[PDB]
Amino acid sequence: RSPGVFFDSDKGKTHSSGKVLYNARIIPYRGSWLDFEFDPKDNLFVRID
Amino acid sequence: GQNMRVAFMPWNGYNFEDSILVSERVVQEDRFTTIHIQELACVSRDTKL
Amino acid sequence: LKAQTKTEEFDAIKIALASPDMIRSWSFGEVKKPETINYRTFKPERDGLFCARIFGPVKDYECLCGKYKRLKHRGVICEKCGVEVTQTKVRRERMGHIELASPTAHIWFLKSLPSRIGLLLDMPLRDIERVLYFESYVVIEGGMTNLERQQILTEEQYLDALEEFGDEFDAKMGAEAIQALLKSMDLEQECEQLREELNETNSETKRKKLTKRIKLLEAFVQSGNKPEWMILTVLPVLPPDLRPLVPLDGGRFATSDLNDLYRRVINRNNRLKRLLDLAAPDIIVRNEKRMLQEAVDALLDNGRRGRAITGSNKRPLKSLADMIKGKQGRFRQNLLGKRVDYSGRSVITVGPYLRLHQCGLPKKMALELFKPFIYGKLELRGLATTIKAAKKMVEREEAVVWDILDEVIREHPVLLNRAPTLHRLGIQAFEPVLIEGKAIQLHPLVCAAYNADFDGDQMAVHVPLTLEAQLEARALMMSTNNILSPANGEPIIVPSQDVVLGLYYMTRDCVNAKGEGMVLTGPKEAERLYRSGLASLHARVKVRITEYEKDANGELVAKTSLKDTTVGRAILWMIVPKGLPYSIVNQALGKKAISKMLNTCYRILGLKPTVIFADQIMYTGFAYAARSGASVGIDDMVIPEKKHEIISEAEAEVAEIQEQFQSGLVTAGERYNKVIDIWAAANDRVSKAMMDNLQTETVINRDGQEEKQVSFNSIYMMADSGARGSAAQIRQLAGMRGLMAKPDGSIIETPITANFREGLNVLQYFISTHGARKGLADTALKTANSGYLTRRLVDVAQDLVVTEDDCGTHEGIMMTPVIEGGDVKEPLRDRVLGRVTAEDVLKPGTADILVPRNTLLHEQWCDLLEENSVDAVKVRSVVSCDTDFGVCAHCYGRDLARGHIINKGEAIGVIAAQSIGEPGTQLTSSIQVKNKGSIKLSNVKSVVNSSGKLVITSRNTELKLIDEFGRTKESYKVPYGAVLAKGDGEQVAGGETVANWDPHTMPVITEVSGFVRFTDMIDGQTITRQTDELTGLSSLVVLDSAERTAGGKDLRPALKIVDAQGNDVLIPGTDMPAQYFLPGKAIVQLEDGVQISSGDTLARIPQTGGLPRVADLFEARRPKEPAILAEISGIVSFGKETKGKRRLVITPVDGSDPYEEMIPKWRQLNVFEGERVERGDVISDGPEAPHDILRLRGVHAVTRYIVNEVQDVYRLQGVKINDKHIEVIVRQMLRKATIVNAGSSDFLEGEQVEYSRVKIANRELEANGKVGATYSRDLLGITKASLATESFISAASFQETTRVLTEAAVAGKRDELRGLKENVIVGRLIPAGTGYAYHQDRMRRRAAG
Amino acid sequence: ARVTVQDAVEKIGNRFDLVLVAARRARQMQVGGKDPLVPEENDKTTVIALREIEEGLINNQILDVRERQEQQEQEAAELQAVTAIAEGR
Amino acid sequence: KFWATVESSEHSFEVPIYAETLDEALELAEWQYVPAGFEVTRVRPCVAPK
Amino acid sequence: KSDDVNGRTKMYKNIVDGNHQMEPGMPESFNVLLKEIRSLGINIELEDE
Ligand SMILES: [Mg+2]
Ligand SMILES: [Zn+2]
Ligand SMILES: [Zn+2]
Repeated sequence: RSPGVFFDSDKGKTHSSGKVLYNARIIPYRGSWLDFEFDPKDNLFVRID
Repeated sequence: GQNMRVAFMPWNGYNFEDSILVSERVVQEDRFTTIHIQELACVSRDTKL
Repeated sequence: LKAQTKTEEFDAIKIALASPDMIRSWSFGEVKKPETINYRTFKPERDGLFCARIFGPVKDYECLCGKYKRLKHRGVICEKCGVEVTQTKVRRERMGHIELASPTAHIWFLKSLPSRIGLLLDMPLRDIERVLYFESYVVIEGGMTNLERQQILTEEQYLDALEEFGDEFDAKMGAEAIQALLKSMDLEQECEQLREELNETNSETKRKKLTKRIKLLEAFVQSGNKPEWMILTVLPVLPPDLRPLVPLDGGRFATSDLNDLYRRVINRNNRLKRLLDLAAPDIIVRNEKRMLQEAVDALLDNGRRGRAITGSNKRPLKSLADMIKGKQGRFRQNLLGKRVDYSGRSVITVGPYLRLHQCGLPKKMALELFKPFIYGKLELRGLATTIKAAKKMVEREEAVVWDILDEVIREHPVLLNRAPTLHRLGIQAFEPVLIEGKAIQLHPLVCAAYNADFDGDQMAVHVPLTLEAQLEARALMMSTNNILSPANGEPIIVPSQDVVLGLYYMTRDCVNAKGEGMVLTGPKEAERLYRSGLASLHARVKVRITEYEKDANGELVAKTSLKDTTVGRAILWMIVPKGLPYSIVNQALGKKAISKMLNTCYRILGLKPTVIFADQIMYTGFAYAARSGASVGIDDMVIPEKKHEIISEAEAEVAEIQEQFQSGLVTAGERYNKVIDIWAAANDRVSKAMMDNLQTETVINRDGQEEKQVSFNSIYMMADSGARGSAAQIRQLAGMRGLMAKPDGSIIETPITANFREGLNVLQYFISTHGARKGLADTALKTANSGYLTRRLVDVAQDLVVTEDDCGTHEGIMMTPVIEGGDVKEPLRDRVLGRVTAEDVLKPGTADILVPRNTLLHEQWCDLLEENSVDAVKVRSVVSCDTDFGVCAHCYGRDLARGHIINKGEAIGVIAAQSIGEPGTQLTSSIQVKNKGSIKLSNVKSVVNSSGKLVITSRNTELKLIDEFGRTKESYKVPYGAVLAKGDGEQVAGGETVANWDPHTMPVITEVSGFVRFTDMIDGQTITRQTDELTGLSSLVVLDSAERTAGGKDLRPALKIVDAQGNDVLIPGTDMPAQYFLPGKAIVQLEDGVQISSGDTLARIPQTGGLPRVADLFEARRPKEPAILAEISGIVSFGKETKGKRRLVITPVDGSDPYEEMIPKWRQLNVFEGERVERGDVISDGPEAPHDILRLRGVHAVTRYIVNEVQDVYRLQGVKINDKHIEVIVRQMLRKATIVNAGSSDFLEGEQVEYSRVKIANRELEANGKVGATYSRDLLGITKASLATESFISAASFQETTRVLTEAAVAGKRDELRGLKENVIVGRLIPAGTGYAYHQDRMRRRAAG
Repeated sequence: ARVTVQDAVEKIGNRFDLVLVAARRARQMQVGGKDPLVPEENDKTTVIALREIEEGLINNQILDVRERQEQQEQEAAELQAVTAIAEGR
Repeated sequence: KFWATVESSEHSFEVPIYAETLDEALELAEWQYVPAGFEVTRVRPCVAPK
Repeated sequence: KSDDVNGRTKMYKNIVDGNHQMEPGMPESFNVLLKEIRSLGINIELEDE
């Protein structure tokens, strides 16, 4: 997977809601990953690696 | 490999599933003959004995 | 006589907790030092992990120091260093021990899922670990004081409590504390108190959680174990040879990680022992104790605390738990396989010169295999001086040893096996025939059974050494002894490819050829006519034949006549033996009829004639197939001339729908469907074009102009005979191939027009690619899935084996044809044959017994039942078998590689699982009668309308077509409100209209007649006013009770039938009046005051599959959207709906207590709101839950559900599996049952139906008059049913090893064997088959005097 | 060579006990206690025992009876010998 | 007791819910089910002829 | 043929002696497992006669 930013969906299977989801993922060529993801409550979250 | 004269026809069950019937000519002409070179090593080590 | 002391052949096993003394018993010494060897002259350092004194001598029969080196010295212990001089094998035996400084918890019993110490003490795990780590104090036997027993304290709290009461109170911390807790515990008194408590408070949860624990407790008491032993005092050390230090080339050594772990444990323990003598401060000694606990834990089971790493290597060291568990999922030693001597393997090939009982065995291979036999056979005759000389002889390959090998090879069979073994046919015994070459020659007729191709598949050979193994291989595993599939009685030896093409080309007929019309005296001069090039193979000829029949009693009758046949068929008749009628070979003989020939030959003549017949058939098949000169050219595939037109028209069609999309006449989603439909419809045209242009295409002439017959075209002969290829496959070569689909899963609207014969442009190929890739991946995955299913199935069955002979029960199931949809998706003679009757069936005229009581139904019996019109036979089944812990022969059936009834001791569960799992790789609006018969209405209440028609008032209604014979052909279901033009006992013809209705409408009709009144219908509340704008005819639409107003939501709208007087017309024959309420979104028909009659609708209301399906079935998985059933028979009602859901109030006409359930209203209903429904009726449609079937319908219903569903899956793929196997899987599934009443065992305990029945049946007499307890059958999935096993050794295999071993240990489980898997693990004769006798005899010697 | 054991299976119905009995007989022959009841075609003790089963001149019953008689042969011959052991008193 | 039919994810199943009332059984079901992101489909009373 | 350390040799001798039999025993595997299990606080023993 080429280093850069990548925006995904992950729709259907999450929590049945049909509300889908949206997540951004910043992948470097070296070092830690930076993730930003949503959730059923429409709150924005962040996880390192 | 080597192209050769081939006939499509059942021969006494000898070709049964995927199997192949080869003329004695092919083995006589030494055409499908293959040469292999094996490397066999002998080790002289040291033991307490 | 003295019982015994020393080692005889042992019975069963016992597992339990080990006392410190019991541990010291095994120990032949203590290991006091971490040292291993001497580091220079490598020798065990005394009192080390490796020691000669503690364990054993490094060399056989020699002392360590070297004092006594002679084999004479045995029981002598050396004086310098005590080592008894004995074989070094004892270094694999002798245990050892370690005296621990401070007590140490056994991690298995501490960290187990229930946490055995914890629930024994009724103490939470967190608190126990808190104590062990010296985090907090815990009181023990607090006596009469301020504090309780199990109560935990802290530093300050313990100090203060100590300042108050010095004595009469006790508290400790660490492992010693838990040890004290366990030791002080009185099981008896605690039990008594629990018994007093169980009887006071009446509550489900309380008494359940109480009774479970008291059960566990008394179990622990009777176990013989003791709580103290959960805390380790002495630590056993494993024999050194099981953790070898053995050296390697280059001087480097290698050893087990158990050495590292053990060494750590010893080191830390010694350090603790030193620190105690040094009087170190608490902060130190505590740390050392914790380190000791950590080390010991890491030794026993690593990964439950720190995951300790081995020296110089990152990878975590492998502990004893990991030694027992092994790896590769759940496998422990002999399950996952093992290496075997006297064996080999190689590439496989042809050899049709072979006979069905033999196989080509390479000279060199056979030599190296039977090499030990050759050795003895050489010096037996005196050809060799001694064994060494024999070895030298076969090593020199002296010319004599070949002829000497031919002796040992003669009657000594060999086992041939393939890689993907599924069904028992995967391993078959043959007779060795010496062959020059390195390749193994296999008989062609077996290639079907092995599923082995000639494309470079390899097979393995095994030598049956012991006499018993030879006779087992010859009388059981022999090739000729199995001619039949274990799945179904059909022949597995059926000719495959070239042979069937040969017999096809023989028995085929041509319109005009040499010898047409001429007559022949017999087969001899027929073959003589053909072989001379005089008469053609296929030509119409009358010949004199002599056909026999065995129709006399036990006797062959001879008859002779002139049959009209072909020359080829007549030549073929020279083969077919004895009683078989000439009509068998008189046909074209496709792959089907050629099989039924062999079948009938087996069911008439016998085994031997069938075998020799089969061999002859293969021989002549290959022969004439060779003679046939059949080939495949490029001109053999004929493309339809009209194809190019069919495309164009279709290519026009899409264009139409392409324009309408631009003009907005059609929507996008509609356009897509239109285009895909027309394009897919074109393919059928091209395909059924090429077929007609193929099959009959040959147009020939006989003494005249033209006559056409079946084509002699090669590829077509192949496809039609069954040699290879099929319609779908030839379709891809000639006609267009399919319409591919993008990875999205959606189908592309531009199908592939070109075929394989034609070129393929870039695109088309690129599009075919995804199909190819996904195909390969799919198959590769389905292999694994099939394997797993097979595994689960073998696990759930296994030990089930025929034990008794005849249990003698009239119980069974009702066997009728499946009668699915239009006609008979499977006949009666199939589901019947091979299965012994439960009770004597009768002719249509009664008092006549054709088949008495229980008799195995074979071909003749089933034929007799076929003479008569009988549509049903009651059959004994494995699921209904009264035999406990097994199955009687008279229940199971006959079917096997032989036609005879099932033997005694054969293991049926295994072959059942195999038979189900082997084929599993292949897996993925008005009634109009198709035939002529008489109408029969089953289970229906209806009424006659004012139109003279017949309207059905029943939801569950069946329509059967019973012809003049009295047999049921057609079967359908007729919905409520359907209009029948006929009645029960009527007459219809083929295609005649019987039932009619509408899908989108659920008409609510009226049985009685009169005016229509209106009650509880108020506008704006219950109903609403809507008038059609295209007509002006209206109805007041019933407003659903979700959307209604404030107070109008509480009223139930209805249509009540009134007569001329204004009274209420009652439901016929009852006190109860007739008022039909209406549901939500239900539009009416006629308004108030308007008169109606019967049949007039009061209001009209609007509206997976494959292998994983089988998996879901056998696992009894509840579906996603289950059909709800009526729990209790009665009249349904709708209470006031609540909370987004709807109440459903059932009203029993019989007793009492009207039951109400919560059904979400969004789910579309089924049941009439104002009518009665029996238990098991459908309140809504959709998939049915198996548990619901078992509970609301019954065992016989649910077993039928399973078998019919799984067979619906398999039969759809064209796969034959006898219902038997599935029935045994079912038997294993419902094995468990949960008790209801009491008087012997516990209340809610789940327990085996066999166990429970064997108890209550014993309690129906003697005992108490009957104190016997009621139960309820329970449906368990195959994996959950497999989870239950008496043998802990068997359970240690497929389940989680740790948990099983622990739970079994604390209980003191005694494994009596008696099962298959556990006996295999321990390496003794299987309690079935050959061994069944042995284990039977012993079983009788046991539990007796 | 015996191609199909069906005939043998007909005698003693079973087909597991066929293997047992025929093995027992094959033991009686192979490691010599005795000779066979049927002319040897150069068939091994396996096939010989199976043939003997087919001809119905051998089975479980007959074997047990015969062995029980051999015990009487050996108990006959040993009579004086073991009765000379009265020293036990 | 009362068997509550809960459906979520790829499949469904029934769980025992103890209570003194059908309505109470429903409330105790939802309170002990819904908030986890599990749907509550059905509630049935336990029969068992005795 | 596999796991029995005595069984193998005691067989081979009979194989060459012209005696087809077997004098089986406990496969070294299961015995090793007995030792491994008994290396813990678990006591596993064989009973009766
Ligand atoms: Mg293959
Ligand atoms: Zn010594
Ligand atoms: Zn039975």
